[PDB]
Amino acid sequence: LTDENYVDIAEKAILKLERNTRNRKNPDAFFLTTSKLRNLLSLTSTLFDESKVKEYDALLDRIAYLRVQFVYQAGREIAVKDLIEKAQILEALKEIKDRETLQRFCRYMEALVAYFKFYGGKD
Amino acid sequence: TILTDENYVDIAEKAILKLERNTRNRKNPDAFFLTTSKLRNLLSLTSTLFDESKVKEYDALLDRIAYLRVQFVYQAGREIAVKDLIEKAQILEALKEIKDRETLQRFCRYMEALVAYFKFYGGK
Amino acid sequence: TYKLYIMTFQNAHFGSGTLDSSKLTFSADRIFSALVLEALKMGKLDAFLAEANQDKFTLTDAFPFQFGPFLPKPIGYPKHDQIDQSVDVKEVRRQAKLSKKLQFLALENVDDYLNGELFENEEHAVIDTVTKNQPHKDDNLYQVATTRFSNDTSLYVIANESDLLNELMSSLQYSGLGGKRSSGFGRFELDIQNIPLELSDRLTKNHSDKVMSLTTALPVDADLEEAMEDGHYLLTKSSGFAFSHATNENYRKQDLYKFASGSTFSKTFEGQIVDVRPLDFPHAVLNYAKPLFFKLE
Amino acid sequence: MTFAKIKFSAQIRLETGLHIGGSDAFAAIGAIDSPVIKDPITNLPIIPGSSLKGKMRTLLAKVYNEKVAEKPSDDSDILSRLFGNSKDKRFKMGRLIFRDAFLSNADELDSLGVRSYTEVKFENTIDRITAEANPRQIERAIRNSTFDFELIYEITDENENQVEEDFKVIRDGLKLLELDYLGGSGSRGYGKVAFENLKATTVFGNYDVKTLNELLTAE
Amino acid sequence: MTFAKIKFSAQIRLETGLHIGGSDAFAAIGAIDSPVIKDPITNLPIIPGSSLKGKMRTLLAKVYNEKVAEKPSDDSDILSRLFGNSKDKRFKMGRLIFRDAFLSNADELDSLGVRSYTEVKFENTIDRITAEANPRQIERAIRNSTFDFELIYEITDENENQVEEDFKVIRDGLKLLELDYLGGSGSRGYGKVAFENLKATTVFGNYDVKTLNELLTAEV
Amino acid sequence: MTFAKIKFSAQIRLETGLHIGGSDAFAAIGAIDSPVIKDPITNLPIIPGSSLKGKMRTLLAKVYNEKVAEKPSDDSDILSRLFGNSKDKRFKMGRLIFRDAFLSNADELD
Amino acid sequence: GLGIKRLAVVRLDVDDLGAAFMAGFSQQGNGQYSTLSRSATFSRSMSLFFKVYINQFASDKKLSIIYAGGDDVFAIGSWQDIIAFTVELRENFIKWTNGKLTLSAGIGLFADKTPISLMAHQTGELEEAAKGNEKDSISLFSSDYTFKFDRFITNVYDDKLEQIRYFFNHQDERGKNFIYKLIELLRNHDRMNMARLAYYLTRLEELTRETDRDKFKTFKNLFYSWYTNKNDKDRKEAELALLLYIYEIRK
Repeated sequence: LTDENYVDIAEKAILKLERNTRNRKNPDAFFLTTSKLRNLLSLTSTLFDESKVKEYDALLDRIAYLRVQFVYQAGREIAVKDLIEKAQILEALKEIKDRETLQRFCRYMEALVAYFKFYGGKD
Repeated sequence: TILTDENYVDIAEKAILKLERNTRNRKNPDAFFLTTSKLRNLLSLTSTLFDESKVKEYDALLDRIAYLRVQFVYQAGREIAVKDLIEKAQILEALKEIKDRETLQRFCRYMEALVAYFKFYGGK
Repeated sequence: TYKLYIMTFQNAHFGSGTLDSSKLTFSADRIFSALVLEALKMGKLDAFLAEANQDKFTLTDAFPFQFGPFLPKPIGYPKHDQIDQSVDVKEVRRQAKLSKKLQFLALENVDDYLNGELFENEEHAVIDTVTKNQPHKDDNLYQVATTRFSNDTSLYVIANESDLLNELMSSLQYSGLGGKRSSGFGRFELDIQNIPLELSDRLTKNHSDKVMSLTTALPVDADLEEAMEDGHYLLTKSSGFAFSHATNENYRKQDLYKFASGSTFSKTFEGQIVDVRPLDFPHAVLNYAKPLFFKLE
Repeated sequence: MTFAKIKFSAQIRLETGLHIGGSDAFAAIGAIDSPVIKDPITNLPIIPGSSLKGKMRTLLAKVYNEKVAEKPSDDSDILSRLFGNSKDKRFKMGRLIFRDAFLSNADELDSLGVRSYTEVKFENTIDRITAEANPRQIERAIRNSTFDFELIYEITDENENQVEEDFKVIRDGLKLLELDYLGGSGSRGYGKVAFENLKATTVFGNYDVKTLNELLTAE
Repeated sequence: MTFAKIKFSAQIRLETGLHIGGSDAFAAIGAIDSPVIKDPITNLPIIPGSSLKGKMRTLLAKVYNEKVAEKPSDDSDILSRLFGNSKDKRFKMGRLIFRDAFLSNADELDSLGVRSYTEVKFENTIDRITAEANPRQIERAIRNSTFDFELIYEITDENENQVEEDFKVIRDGLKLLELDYLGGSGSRGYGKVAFENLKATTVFGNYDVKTLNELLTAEV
Repeated sequence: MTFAKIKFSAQIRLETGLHIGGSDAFAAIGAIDSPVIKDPITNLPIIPGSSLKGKMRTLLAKVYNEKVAEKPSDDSDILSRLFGNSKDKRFKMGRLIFRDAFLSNADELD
Repeated sequence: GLGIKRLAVVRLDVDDLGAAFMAGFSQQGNGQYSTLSRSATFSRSMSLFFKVYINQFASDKKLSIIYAGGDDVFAIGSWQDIIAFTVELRENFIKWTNGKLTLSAGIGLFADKTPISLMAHQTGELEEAAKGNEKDSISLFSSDYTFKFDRFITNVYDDKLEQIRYFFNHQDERGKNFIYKLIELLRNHDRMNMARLAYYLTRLEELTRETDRDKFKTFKNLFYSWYTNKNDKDRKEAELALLLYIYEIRK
């Protein structure tokens, strides 16, 4: 799937990400803004923070809520839906069986965001 | 290839010399865009990595070398002088080349060297 | 006259009269004393003293052994006709002092040394005192000087191999030598090794031309006058307290002056094992002083 | 019974930082205030045999002396037989030969990327009335340093009963070192020590070590 | 009356961040921090026994002296008996041996996903006239860290009743540490500490601990 | 009065939102806000004792000094007595120990 | 209550004195100036210097001259005064001799109550190390610290040590601690430790008061100069002056 060599995957996704090529300085010119993501990142991090002293079996409500806001926000803005595609996030979510898998996904989000900001994303 | 036992410090020094300086300051000499405060949380992680390279074995710390890379790009994303540093000093490449406790410890020391010569040649 | 008994120590203390003194090497009497003392607890004293009074029996001062054996600087040499170059005075006197400073040649170099070629010392060890304390007063605070061996330097001795001697030396290597042995010093690892022809060729106990003594030795009253007249020697003083279980009290054994290795004489003499016991002591106290020699040219 | 020499060997592990301390002018050099005793050629910390012997003896006096003794000549025959007694014809030398212990794992540490084999420990003192602090630096040999340990026991005039008792005394001695410290600032957490891979070996004569080895591995 | 050695063991849990530290010129080349004392091989925080002993002693002087002592030489026979007195022939060697405490739960923390064993606490000061703020970073060993604790007590020449008194003093000492801090910026919330799993064990000689174990599980 | 220790305990309830401390170390990757001081292990907010002591002291100086009090060294003996004064031999060690306060009611809120 | 509690010994010797007595007058002319009378007068010069004038060099210094002659001078005292005595004696000797003759000396440093035999012996060894250079040297406290007299005087004693003294007499405990780091780094000279040297040097510069900030800038870069020279002479002198300083302040 993704695990343990996922930074390379996260990057490989992000360089593929959608570009507003119209801009006079449109380098890669990501269409996306950290502003658009914010809520679901605070959610993902609260999930990681929470899985440490709670159990994979009993968390899954919050993982529904995460998928939900993923889709909702995917609707509300185009560049988010694009991100979720090119980084196969929605495929990844359904794939989480262990607490090991879950923590891997949280890390994955972290990685995506890091490489977004690196490559000229606007926060 | 990039980081050799003979190599690292001389490279680190060269990098700190080639680093982006604020020429727009009439008052200041070669004065660095970069500032220790920007690096602090980053090289704290480097040091925790080196410190643990002694008490644990290479595979056990793969998670740590993951989170290092991330933080590096993240900070290079958030600060211009950081991106400049990790550019001129080939940092991310240098991580890619770490297969080994020998190589790893060398990288940690590399950061140490960079920072030393940063402060030496005008610092935060 | 048979084998090189090579003791290799890390820590040793060979006191030259004080606990805050220490030496590179020890002499025949010390290890003979030590051998005697080991035989005595093994049971086998009587048998060892048997062996020791054999003309065949051979013991020598210890010497530096560094990838091969060393020897003592021949006292008396080089003579005047081999030592007087045309160089200025400052040089002659520097190399004269360099020649006095010298202790031990490697075998390879001894003939050179005699023929006039210059050599200086090598670092075989470092000696330092350390202070130790006893935590019951400021009245016990003392320094013990140790010889700390460096540069793959062992000590060796030439001895005539026998089943008994071999056994006693193997046991000694867990008893230590000289030293505060109880307290950490002196232990060694033994290697008995064939003696290079280049050396064994030049060993005698009887010979009527010039020889250097390899043992700190005292001639028999009958040979003494001769060895002193045509001799070149340094007299060393053997002194100390006799070690023994005989009595609680400690008595100085009798001071004995001997000729140092290698003093040089015009010919070999017969030597003694001296009884240096305190007058009217329960048992003999033995100072081994019987020379093995090395010939010159 | 016949003459024999048994070698007690172990690796001393430093469980906490150890300070014995420099007298040798080489090792006395004031580049730090309170230096540690070091082997002059390697400049590594060294555990002097005199330290081990001394400490183990004074520990064992608390157990095995019927009457507490002012001077070491007044120690019990059971201690005197092992450590030696200068004023008693029978025991002028004990049956034990200690050896200076040297740093074994220098190479292990060099490989791990350790730099110095000594830490400099900062401490201070608080005036009880003025609360002002007077600070203090003192060297320790780093913890998890290991030292090759060797002690020789000589069997001479002992009855097998006697060598057994001697072995009891030696095992008590080592345990007592483990439940105490090797001379340092011990009260304040310094000299803790462990004997690892503790083993007896007959290096001369015949003695049988099987039951001793068992008894050492269990205490 | 006989000879015996009792080992007091516990796990010290840090209730708040702890700061001992203080090698400034031997510090990590890293960044500004007031560094904390660390075991050189593992670079982990350490609780030096010197610290435990010192603090516990000066706490206990407030209880057990019943006349203020200018110097630690002037402490009561009960304290000198335990902690040692260099200027009294009787107590030159104290019955207690404190031990450097080391981080036990590194594995617990690695499981909980911690990325360092020390936090940097950011603080500031406000000028009381100018209202200007001067900031300050200072290192602490992280909060839910635990350390193996070991203290050795030696019975020689003491009335079994003297052993009783000594035990009282030890328990008072530990409780006083719990109701105080381990030297740090203590007044500002540092160095709160707890003794968990506190138990005595006779590791040499023979002594009966059952009653003591009861009593020190009671008083912590 | 022979030695004794009195422990003042309470629960601090936040009547409004509270914001104290923190830095770009404790930060979440893509946090855009000014973060808060947190316990590193649980990543929960913590109320640092340094903060409580600070605020309480500077407020109390306005009441109890009846003096300018340019620096905390210059506070009155009654405040120095309690919070401690680095430059006075008598008060070098203070009678109050504030403690980092930790979140109780996580379960109530959940 | 300042200064290390040690007492010192000095042993010092004229260099190639034998050579002077016998042929020092042979160079000029061609040996026409080598007479008996000339040599006699030489002997008187050295008697005078070593048996009369020596006492004056000792005056007002806490020390005792036990043996004194062109052959051998032995003096024991408090340490700072012994080093002062050695230096005063030598520079008088160079002037007296018009530069044509030198001394070597070595200076032992010991704790109270070490026995006489020991000090004499260990200080004799130190002196021979000193004669171990091209014979114009002085060895202080360890064979490793062995310098041509000329550059110990000029460079260690009254340059590097005066600079060090000046900066650190201003610094507090926290800065004075850095001396230990500097020492260490001097003993472990390697490429990377040049980096570390620079780091703690600028760290010190940071902790130094603004009055000395300019002078200390100059000094800091000078130090790193010594430490970077491929020639090791300046950093040796550095190690020894930092030592002198630490001994000088210790309580």
